[PDB]
Amino acid sequence: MKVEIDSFSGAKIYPGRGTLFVRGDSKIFRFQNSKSASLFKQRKNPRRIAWTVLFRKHHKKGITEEVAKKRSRKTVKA
Amino acid sequence: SGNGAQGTKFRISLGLPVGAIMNCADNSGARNLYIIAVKGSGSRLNRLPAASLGDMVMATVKKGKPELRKKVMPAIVVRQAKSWRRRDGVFLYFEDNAGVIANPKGEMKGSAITGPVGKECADLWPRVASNSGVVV
Amino acid sequence: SHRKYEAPRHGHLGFLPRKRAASIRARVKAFPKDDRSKPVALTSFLGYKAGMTTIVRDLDRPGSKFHKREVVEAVTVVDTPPVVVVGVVGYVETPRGLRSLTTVWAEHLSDEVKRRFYKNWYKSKKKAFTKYSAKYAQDGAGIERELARIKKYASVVRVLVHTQIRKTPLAQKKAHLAEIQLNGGSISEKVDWAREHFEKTVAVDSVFEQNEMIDAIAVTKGHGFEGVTHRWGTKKLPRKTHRGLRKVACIGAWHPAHVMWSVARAGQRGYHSRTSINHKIYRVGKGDDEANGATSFDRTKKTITPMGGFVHYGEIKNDFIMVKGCIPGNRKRIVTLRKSLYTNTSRKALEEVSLKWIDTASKFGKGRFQTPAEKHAFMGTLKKDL
RNA sequence: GUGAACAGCCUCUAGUUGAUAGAAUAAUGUAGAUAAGGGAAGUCGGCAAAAUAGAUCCGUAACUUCGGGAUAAGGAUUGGC
RNA sequence: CUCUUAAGGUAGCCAAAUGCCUCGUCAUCUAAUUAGUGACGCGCAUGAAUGGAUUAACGAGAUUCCCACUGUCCCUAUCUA
RNA sequence: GCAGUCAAGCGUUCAUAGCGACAUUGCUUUUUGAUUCUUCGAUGUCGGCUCUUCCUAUCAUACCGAAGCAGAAUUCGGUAAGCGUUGGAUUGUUCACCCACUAAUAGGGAACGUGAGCUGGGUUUAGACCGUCGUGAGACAGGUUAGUUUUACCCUACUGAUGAAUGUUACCGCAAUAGUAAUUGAACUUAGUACGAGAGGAACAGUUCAUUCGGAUAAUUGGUUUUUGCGGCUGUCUGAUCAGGCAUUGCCGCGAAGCUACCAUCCGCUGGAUUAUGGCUGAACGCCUCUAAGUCAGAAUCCAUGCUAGAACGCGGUGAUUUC
Repeated sequence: MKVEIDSFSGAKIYPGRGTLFVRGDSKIFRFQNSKSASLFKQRKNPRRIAWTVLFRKHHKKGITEEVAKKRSRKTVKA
Repeated sequence: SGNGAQGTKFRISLGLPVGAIMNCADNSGARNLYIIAVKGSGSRLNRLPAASLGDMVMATVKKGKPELRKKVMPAIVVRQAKSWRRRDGVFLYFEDNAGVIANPKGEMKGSAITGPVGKECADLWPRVASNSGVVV
Repeated sequence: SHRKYEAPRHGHLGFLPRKRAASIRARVKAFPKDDRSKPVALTSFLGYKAGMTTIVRDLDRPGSKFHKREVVEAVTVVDTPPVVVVGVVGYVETPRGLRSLTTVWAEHLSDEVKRRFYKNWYKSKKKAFTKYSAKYAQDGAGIERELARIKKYASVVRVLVHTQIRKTPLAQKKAHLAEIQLNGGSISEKVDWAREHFEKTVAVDSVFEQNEMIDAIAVTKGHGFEGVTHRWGTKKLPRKTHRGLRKVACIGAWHPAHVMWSVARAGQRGYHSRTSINHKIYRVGKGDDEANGATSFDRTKKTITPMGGFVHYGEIKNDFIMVKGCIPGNRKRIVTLRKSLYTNTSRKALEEVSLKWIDTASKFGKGRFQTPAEKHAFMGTLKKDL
């Protein structure tokens, strides 16, 4: 079993759960719940919904994962 | 389905009863198809014979070339727009009811198909599987 | 006349009278057939239905398109604590039926079973089996002779058992009690097995085993006095229908100038005793263990118990049974299991089952997570936490 | 007050707080509503219900008793600061 | 050519709310139409202020089709007082 | 309307594979009539909607037989009513004619079933129009349009729900009786094999699915929402803010729980006795014959297994059985 991701909220989907939608351009979306599906039908944007992973990312909430890339200072020595 | 069947079909929820209209997917010179009958339907009082995906139906053309209008012809359903379940557990649905034209033994009148189809149809109607760009 | 467009009937005439059961515990109207060669085992069991959940496995049904491929299935869960054995009775055959002649009980009984012989426990001396218990303590005289009588007669035997209700979350305290037939051999050996298991406990593993097909019996759910359209399935009359439309219009003709038993009328729906067969088992589970809901693929130490417990039942700290499909009975209800009567090969009953994943997500909502730790790791820490 | 408006909704002055009550929430009803996918296949019959709806801007056919048709049709916008 | 009338239905219109036979024949509309519309006319039994033919606008009039719309229906379900 | 008897002829030849003239015997009461027994101090009078049941004169399905049956398809017939017998255009229609699916789209009865069950399109009041007839009022199974559908709270029946008395009370049970349900199809393989010159073209077993029906359930999907749960929006009122009131549940979005849907999922048993028919032995009739005696196999049949209720006057086992 593969565990899929919500196209809208970024949440996780376990099997037998949520829905799957297929748009006229032959694209796929996966929804965990009728909530997300209904807002998608209402053609909202997730970047302005406050309980989404995209929102929290773009606003840098829970962003303690990535810190920095250090700087190297060392000669060839060869 | 029926004579052109490359096998069997697990059930899928009915969305397309008669009097229905579904867009045409192929390049046969049609726009919409008006369903009137379903091969394989049963018989219960005051129930409308309904179609689903993969099914073969009889249909007319309310818009398109007069070379095709005003006669009845076999058609296939490839998109349903109603949620149906797969045995892998997921429910799914397209956005539009869509079908194509065919002969009784499966061959298509057109050559190409626009937009996606259902695997439940591409696994049953092989000529559709060839002219399909997408299968899901 | 000659009803214009023929059609079938609305309803089965074999599940009549559609009335209430006389006892919430349904009665096994048939036990399997005996083979007097096998060892001594039970043909049945009791358990309290908890609720459904969701299950994914991999199929072995050649010929199908879903072969060696994952599919989901919906199961139901039964809390089957270790049942207790108190007594056996003996039926002998007559031209007018199997007839009991003796019921023999054990000495010490629990105050969750001898509540079943009272309707008002809080004001009583509890005064039950106190003289039957003094019938013991002189070695076996009035008891072993009854057993010998049973061995001397009694082509058929049935064992009395009672649930250990208290181990469940329920607020009943009043053990359910039941007769269960044995289908070992040597009726003497049967009653000896019993006499040994008196005041003792029986688990479900000894009886049922995985991939076994069974029958489930229970009193279905109650909905009450309901009308014809939802009790049977008639047509709703059209809209412009004076004097109501969720009715049946013609309930008979002028002759026979009476109303027939076959006509759809209104009344009770639910609380009927029903039997549903060929319900495969997918798992037996031990409550003396965690990882009950764990497999060889998931390997996350979680129980079958979902998040927030089951709805209106609670937890499954006891042993349990996970069986395919939807069986009669609403949650918290007693459920009488039973082994099948016939052998069903079918290419669909001999299937060997190996699960892949189990759902512990909440049923009190659109549960996203299967586990609180998963939830914590996904969301991150919160205000409550530190 | 809103608002084109003695429309509808709210409120002040004045007046009533009268209409047999209580406890539960089964069917069938009366009144009101909502419903996936399809969309009159129902039906004597699109009955009933829904949809549309105000204002501003654009655009407006056949036909005509040249006065009308015409809010034709059919489209867009509409808040708060 | 003939018989006959006071004169012999002219112009116009039609299976029309008037046409028996009759679901008239042809075409179109529909997948399919005793319906509808347009044409034909030996018209049981059209027809000229018993008003004829037509006619824009209007019609809580009768009628058919199309678009939108929808629980009318497939097929029922649920809630409220 | 249906079925028979005979058999002239058709059928290449051939009366009877299938048909069947001239004649003739019958059934039925789903046509229409004849009659006028009942009803005029009223039996609610067409068709459709719904719903059940019954019949068989079987459309299909199961098993069989015959063939002008090579295969396929098809026709005649037998046991059998167990099971199912549609969606639609037009018409007020029944009847009908077409489109299409279908395994099949058989016929009919029950006060020409069914109006305190619906509708009220038609006929069949009163209004009005036309045509023809009539001097005229007016007539016309000639046409058109509009036109109030009442009451059940009684008895029974039915469906469900209790319930006195059986020494009491509680538990566990038996099962007389009654009811009964499962149905049908396609694909793959069998096999492009059998069969046949070729054209063409099967079946049994097996497997996977599906149709119709039913019974449960509600993990998931969907619907519903007075959780008036959360949030938002308008107008107004509380001086403003916060928090809220009213708008016949104010409106919108989401929405748990519960209820629910082939709009979701699961499940839907196997043994015996037989029919038609084919047979064994075997006489009658020294032979032959499925029958006379006896007997074998055999259907969607029948009875059981199983499933549902449990006789409130059918029953059993068991526990405890009041002291002032």
